[PDB]
Amino acid sequence: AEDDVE
Amino acid sequence: AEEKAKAVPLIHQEGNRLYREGHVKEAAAKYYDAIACLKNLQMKEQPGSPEWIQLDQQITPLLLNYCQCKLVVEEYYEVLDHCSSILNKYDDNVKAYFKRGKAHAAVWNAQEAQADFAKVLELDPALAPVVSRELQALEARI
Repeated sequence: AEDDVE
Repeated sequence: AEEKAKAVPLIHQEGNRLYREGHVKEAAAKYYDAIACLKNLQMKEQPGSPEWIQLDQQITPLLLNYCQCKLVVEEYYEVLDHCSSILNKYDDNVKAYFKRGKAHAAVWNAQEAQADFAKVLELDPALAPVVSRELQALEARI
């Protein structure tokens, strides 16, 4: 998700 | 400094854990420390060299993680700068365009947001649903 972290 | 290249992945992992647990402020501190390690290593390398570039690339996702934490705590000025720095070197970085767009949108830079969100769309079409949503929300405040 774009609001998760890599 | 060099002995702490081993610390970075563990710090990265702890930051992620904290982030997903909801401890966003603490996660940011972790990311900041991981990036600081890599920057210290990078200072020993010649800018533009393979080793400098490799470290620069290891920094990118950690710096975007850090920016993600800043988005959550509603601090936009550093997101804009760090994302801009990343994008000025790596202009195909989807996540950087998206976060910068979020930050532009949050500070009422509607035109810069639309531009960034267009770049997200251009580079990763699978994100069309999200982008549409961000665009619809911008238009709503118009």
